[PDB]
Amino acid sequence: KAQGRTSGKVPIPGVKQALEKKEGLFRKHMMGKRVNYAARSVISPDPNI
Amino acid sequence: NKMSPYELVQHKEESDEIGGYFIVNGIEKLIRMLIVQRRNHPMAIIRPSFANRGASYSHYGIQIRSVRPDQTSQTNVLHYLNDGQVTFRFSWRKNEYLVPVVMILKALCHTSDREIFDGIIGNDVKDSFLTDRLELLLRGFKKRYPHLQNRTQVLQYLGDKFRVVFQASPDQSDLEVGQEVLDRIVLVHLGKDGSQDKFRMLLFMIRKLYSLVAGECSPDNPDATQHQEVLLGGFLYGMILKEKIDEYLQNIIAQVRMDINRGMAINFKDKRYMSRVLMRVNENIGSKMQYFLSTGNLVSQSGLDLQQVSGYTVVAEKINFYRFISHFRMVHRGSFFAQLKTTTVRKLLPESWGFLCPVHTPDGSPCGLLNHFAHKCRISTQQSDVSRIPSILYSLGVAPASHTFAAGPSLCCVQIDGKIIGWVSHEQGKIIADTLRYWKVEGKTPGLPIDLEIGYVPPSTRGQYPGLYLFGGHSRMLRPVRYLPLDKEDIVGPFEQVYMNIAVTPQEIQNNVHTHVEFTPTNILSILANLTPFSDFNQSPRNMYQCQMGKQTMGTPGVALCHRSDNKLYRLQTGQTPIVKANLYDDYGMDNFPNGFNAVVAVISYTGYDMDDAMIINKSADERGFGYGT
Amino acid sequence: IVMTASAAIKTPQMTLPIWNDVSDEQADTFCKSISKVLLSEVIDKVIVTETTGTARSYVIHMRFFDNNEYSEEYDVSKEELQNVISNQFIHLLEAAIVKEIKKQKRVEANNNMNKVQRDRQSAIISHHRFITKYNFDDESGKWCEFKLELAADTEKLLMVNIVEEICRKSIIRQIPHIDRCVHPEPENGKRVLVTEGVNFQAMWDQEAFIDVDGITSNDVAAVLKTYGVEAARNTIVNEINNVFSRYAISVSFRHLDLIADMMTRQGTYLAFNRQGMETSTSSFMKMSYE
Amino acid sequence: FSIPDGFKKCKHLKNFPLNGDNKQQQVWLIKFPSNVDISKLKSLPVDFESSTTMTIDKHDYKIMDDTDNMTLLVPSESKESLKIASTAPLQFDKVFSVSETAKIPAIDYSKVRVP
Amino acid sequence: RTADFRTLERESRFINPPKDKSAFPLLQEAVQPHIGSFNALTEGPDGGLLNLGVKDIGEKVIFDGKPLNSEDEISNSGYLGNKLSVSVEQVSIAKPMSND
Amino acid sequence: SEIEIESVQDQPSVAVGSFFKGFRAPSDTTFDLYKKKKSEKDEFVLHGENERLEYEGYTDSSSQASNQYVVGLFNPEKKSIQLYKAPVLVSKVVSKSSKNLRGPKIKS
Amino acid sequence: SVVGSLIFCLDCGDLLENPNAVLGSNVECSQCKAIYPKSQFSNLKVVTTTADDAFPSSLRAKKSVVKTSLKKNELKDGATIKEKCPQCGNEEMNYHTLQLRSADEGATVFYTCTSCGYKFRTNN
Amino acid sequence: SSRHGQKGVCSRKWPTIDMPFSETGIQPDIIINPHAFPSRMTIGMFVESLAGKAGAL
Amino acid sequence: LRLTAEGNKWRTDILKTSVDTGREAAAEVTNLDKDTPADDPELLKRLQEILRDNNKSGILDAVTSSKVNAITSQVVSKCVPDGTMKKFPCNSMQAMALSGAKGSNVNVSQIMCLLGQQALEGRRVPVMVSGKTLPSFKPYETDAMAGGYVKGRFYSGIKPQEYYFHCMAGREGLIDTAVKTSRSGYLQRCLTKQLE
Amino acid sequence: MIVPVRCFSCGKVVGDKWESYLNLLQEDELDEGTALSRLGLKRYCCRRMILTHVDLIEKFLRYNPLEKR
Repeated sequence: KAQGRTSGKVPIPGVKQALEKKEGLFRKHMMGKRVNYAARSVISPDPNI
Repeated sequence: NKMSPYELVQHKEESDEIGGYFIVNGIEKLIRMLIVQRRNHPMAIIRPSFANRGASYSHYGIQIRSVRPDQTSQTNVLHYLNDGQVTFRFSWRKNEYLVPVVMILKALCHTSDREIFDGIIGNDVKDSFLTDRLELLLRGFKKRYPHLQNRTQVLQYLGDKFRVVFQASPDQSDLEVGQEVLDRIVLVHLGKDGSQDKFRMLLFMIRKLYSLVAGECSPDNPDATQHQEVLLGGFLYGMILKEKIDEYLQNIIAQVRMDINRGMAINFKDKRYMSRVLMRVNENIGSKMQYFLSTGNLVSQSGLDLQQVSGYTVVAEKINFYRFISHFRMVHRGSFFAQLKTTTVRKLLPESWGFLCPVHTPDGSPCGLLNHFAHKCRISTQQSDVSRIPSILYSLGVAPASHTFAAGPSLCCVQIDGKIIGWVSHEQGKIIADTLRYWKVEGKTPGLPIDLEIGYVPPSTRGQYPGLYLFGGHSRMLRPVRYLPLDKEDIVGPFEQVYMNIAVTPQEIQNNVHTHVEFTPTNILSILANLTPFSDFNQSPRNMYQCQMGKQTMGTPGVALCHRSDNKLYRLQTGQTPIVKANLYDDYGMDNFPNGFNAVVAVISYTGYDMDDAMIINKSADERGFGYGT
Repeated sequence: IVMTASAAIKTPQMTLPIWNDVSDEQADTFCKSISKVLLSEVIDKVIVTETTGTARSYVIHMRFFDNNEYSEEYDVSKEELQNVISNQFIHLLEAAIVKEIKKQKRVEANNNMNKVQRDRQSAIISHHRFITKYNFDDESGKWCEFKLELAADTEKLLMVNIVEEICRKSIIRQIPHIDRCVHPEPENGKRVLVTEGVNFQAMWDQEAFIDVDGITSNDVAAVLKTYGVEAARNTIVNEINNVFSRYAISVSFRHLDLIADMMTRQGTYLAFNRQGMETSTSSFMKMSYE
Repeated sequence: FSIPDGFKKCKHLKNFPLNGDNKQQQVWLIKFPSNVDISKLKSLPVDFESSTTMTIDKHDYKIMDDTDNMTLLVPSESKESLKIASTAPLQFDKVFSVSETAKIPAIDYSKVRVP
Repeated sequence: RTADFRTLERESRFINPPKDKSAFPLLQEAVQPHIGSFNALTEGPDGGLLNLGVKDIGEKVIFDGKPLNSEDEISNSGYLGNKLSVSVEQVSIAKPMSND
Repeated sequence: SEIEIESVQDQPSVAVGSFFKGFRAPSDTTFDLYKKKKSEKDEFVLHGENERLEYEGYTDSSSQASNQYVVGLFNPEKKSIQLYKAPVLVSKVVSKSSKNLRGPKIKS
Repeated sequence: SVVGSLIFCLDCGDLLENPNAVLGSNVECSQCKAIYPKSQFSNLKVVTTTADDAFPSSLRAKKSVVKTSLKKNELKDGATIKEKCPQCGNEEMNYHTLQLRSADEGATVFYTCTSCGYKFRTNN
Repeated sequence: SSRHGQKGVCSRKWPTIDMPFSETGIQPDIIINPHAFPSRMTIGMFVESLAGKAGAL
Repeated sequence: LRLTAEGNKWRTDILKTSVDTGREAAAEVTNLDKDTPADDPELLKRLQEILRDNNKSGILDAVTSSKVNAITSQVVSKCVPDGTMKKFPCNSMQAMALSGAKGSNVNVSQIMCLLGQQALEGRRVPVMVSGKTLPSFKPYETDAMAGGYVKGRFYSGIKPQEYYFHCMAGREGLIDTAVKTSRSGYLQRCLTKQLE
Repeated sequence: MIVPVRCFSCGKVVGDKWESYLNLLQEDELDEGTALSRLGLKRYCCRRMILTHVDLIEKFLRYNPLEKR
């Protein structure tokens, strides 16, 4: 909304831009989260399990 | 520079130290090569982005990329409007200036209206398509600009409107500024005081524009490896250095004017006022050149000819030696094209036979765009002597262009390096182009260099615009073949190659068709695509994926490693030479840098721990040091 | 289909089942009575002889094809060429000669006509701006002829490149919103005609040829507009299935019935987008989407 | 005027015997390289048509006829010594052209195509 | 076919690096578009591309805002002052040394 | 099918002009055939005038050192030509009444 | 000198104005002066035929020498490759492969019958 | 990886005790699955295999 | 991977019957007939017209790719199950493709018999302005091999001309993967939230 | 680098046959086939360890940072 300095790369995105993006708040920290008690690793084949 | 492999060892280098790169703050960087348009040759191109510019702009237009002798480029585009108006487009200081042609045609020399007529209508007087377009170009000037009766008055007008952005001083008159606009912008490969040659070429570019809108000519493909060259890494470094000293001479001038907008003290004959300015002028050019090699970002107040301002430089990598030597053969189409939605620039084409490798291109997103040069593909760095060629074409059947006035697709416009020199018939042009090649490879002619390419384009129905284009400049891709009479070596470029018959093996030479044969069929592959054993037995994506996987092996980067402090290196301990290997494995000296190790490999399903990718290493072989590295 | 729910499909079509008595020979005659014919498509050449003196004159001569070629390929009689060239074409050509004049201030020959051909010309001289002469081949339809005169005040004009653009704009006979009708190969015995463009109101008057109770488009916004919301629901499940069955992929109809019942839940054709989400209750589903 | 030095004016010329006849003197125009000297030759044996080949000093030529705008110029009388040769513009009559040729060798298809 | 591995030629080259032109000459030719192109900046005809380039961007001229107070004429108005024509007629790259 | 040559004059007998097509030059006025002198080299300069048409000419810097054009004089009952080394003069035609030029700047 | 609708000057080669578009019986050259007020020059006929790509049509395509259209069912594209049909009874079946992966997997074949036309795909 | 695009992960280090041996007494260093080859079509690996064996002999 | 000495002789005879096929489909599309010779100056006029038009060139490519693929499937129908050396209860390449273990019989036939037509953008090999498809070939060469037909196989190797055409079809399958890394990401996301 | 101590596949000690093999090829002027068979190498797993060895330690020892020049 604000023009201000109009030199480009506007700082302090403000409390709307903290909510609206692919990241925002509402898709990076509510609809998807990071979890405890989890692991990840490369998988390898086995016919004996 | 000129230093033995013994003395490269005594100065802490690898014995076959490769060179060809820069060291910038420890990081070991080089300049990517770019694929750009061929210099000094007009290209009849249709483009849908020409009607973007607004009203009555058609999809047609000639484009020439003219370079100066200091390898600095200036592109002129010659549009065709649907109203019969024909314009002229150029750039200056990131800004784009549209002008009529017959203000630029009439400022070059003293022109009548038959000289502009006969330049475009040599014969084809009775071609009613073409003489009607011409008086929307001769009446449309004389109606729109009715006060321009000679050359030294149209220079007044063209120097009046172009005074601010050309940044002239108030002592320069109107025609002195208007002569700069013709010296610095239109067709700059013909030099300054080359206006008699700049006039014949603009006539050639108007009729080629008119022969494209008549449908008589196929539109030249800018993405097809014959109408394009290679902007080298060192020539790009000198284009930006000329611009950096140009900002330097203007930052002196801007610093003097900040002293007369205050009025401190001025004597320009004084020794100590000169030193007083240059204390304050930033004269550290060499860190601005280091900033180019540090990030690749092209900063330019003018703006160069190129179409992007980022990613010109890359880091030379020593993850092995095959990754390192393949940076120096890598060429790139442009970063403008990886953003595109259409994947036709990525297509493998027959005009790259011998000049780009069909296999060696990276899998993924730069596929088709980041392809590598072939084996024996060389690039013209200096230009050869073209002073003696016009005196030889005159000894042959060429009629000189100063007193011929015979334009058209019905005749063969003989050019050298974009200078139109004369006119022949199409029957006589094929004989001139064949004797120039025979005189060339037999080195008894004093002035025909063997890297001169002889691009004869025979006439056809609605094909390419014909001609006898000869080239000798810089930045040209070249490769060797064998010329079948006299059996000598001939040097052939990609513009020649489209109309020449070049057999692959000597067992396929057929009577009265092939005039050339390849030396070896292996001269069309890369270096790394030619080390793959028995590659004519694999499927083609498996040869292409080897060129990706072969760069990423841990092998030997070098042997001077205790005198290096790179960020990370990968070194396999016990390499071996291969039993099964190509002959080029020895010529490129790959024994110095072993990539891998021989292994007893049993093609068997035995364990059950291996499907489609997975493999079984032997445990005791591993304990005995198999494939160990650090 | 699923996203954006467009009323402007790129290639809307219509599938027309033909009866039993109408053969493939009579269906090909029927496709030629629907597919549009431009006046461009019946011209062999246009010769424009420009002369000056007296008033700049402009003699436009049109070579058509043979009468037994364009009245076989296109089903356009030479009594239909007359009613397009005289009535429609010259008003379009004289609209563009004037419109250029605004920008401008900023073989064989035949004669000896009879009374029918004379007083037809007399109606055209009185009904156009700069015409003064006209003829037509009323024997064979191989040629037309009319001789415009403009003022001497006007300069050189590319008359051919105006005629090339107006001949490519003048329709001869177009049934509206339909460009072309084709006779494809009958799969599963279905003798159909496929029609590039949707107009159900036009194809209802062809009931001697077309089974009007079984015509089916792919434009769902048109089938919704004409045949209700339940027919639009059927058009969705057969146009998603045609996408998957073309790549030999099978999905169940239980999944395709559930999508067409979610799009047509308001009696309309709602997309899966931000705008079709507006008719929904939960605000956090809207906030968390976009 | 006032063109710089080097540019010397020529007060007298030689004579070109044309009268503007009517038999008539066929005026020609022929083209030669700097390899050949016309004074060191004496003959231009040319056929009725372009199917010609001369050999001077082991350099083979071919004398093309391209007869089917370059204006002739004759001495006025003696004073300024240039006027356009014309009866009322004017054209030449038979325009030949000599061009240097070279015998390209045929490919030796018994030695260059090895099985 | 017979394509030998050079096991007595390798060891005689690993121990003794050559004191003449390098073996493996095709490896020098693979960087000739880079090394040769940087060489054209300061070598070749017309003194290299850099000295040939500094005379295409030749002069940068300004004048004064101060007058001479000359004869009170149109020559007084036709006088801008005195004029720099600051130019660069030579650029030279020095091989890298060290200063202390 | 053979033709002998009587004379070849080094001295400038005849000239040749490359004017534009349809050039007339009414018969009242003559030309001036000059010559460039730098001790060995031969470059012709042309000039001529009347009340309107002032019109000079000059040779070419490429073709005259290489491609020589010769003017011949035949009659088929003679079986003979004589020749003259006749230069080809590239020429332009200016008018006196169109040599105006405006002020050197914007002047305002 | 008249070239079609263009008449050029006779001694300086400038372009004369359109003699019907000048004011009342007065033309002249403007480089030199070539006065012709009574407009000697006649009708200036330029006949211009359109180029035969200006009207693309299926009837012009039939006026070509080469074949510009394949027929309705007279190109069957090699209908005899042995493949065990899934549905009813066919031995022979057309195939078509296309590459999808990033040079780390091969390709996979499509299958369309010649007796029942059942579109089909096989993993291996 | 080999020089033919037959890359793959090391799925298991496998002891010589239960890895197949020959008439000559050679446990192979690397077992590759034969089910790699029908779709990859690296027959340059099938001729590198019998030409390296001839060259080592 | 090997055929027997009789089954190797079979495909040598059948591939010998493809030397006329490139002209027979050329002589058809031009609407000539009765086997005009290949260098006939009136055929070369007609082939040049086909090249300058994008529609007419696909008609030449669709007639010729339907005739050389007849010769392709005649070799495979004669040689793959029956003209081999080792057979199915010992042949692993056939057993891996019949069982559906890995690969198909298209892969077995390219190893053992021939690769076939290398089709590009649903057409044949692209061709220069000059009529040529490679600098090795004659301009407007009516041949199957000049249009990109491979009579070589992966068992005996492929020639340098047809090694170059097979690299063209290898790259158009990789630029499609370059434009296929996420096509349907926002379609599935927007379905899964209305129907959530 | 230096010749491996043991063969990778069989386990024969092979590290004592590199300076022997280079003198068999230099002074006896044998081919590589007989010189491997004289050294008691007769399994092709064990042949290639001496046959196909690069010995890059001779190129690494040229860079001694402890000795002057």
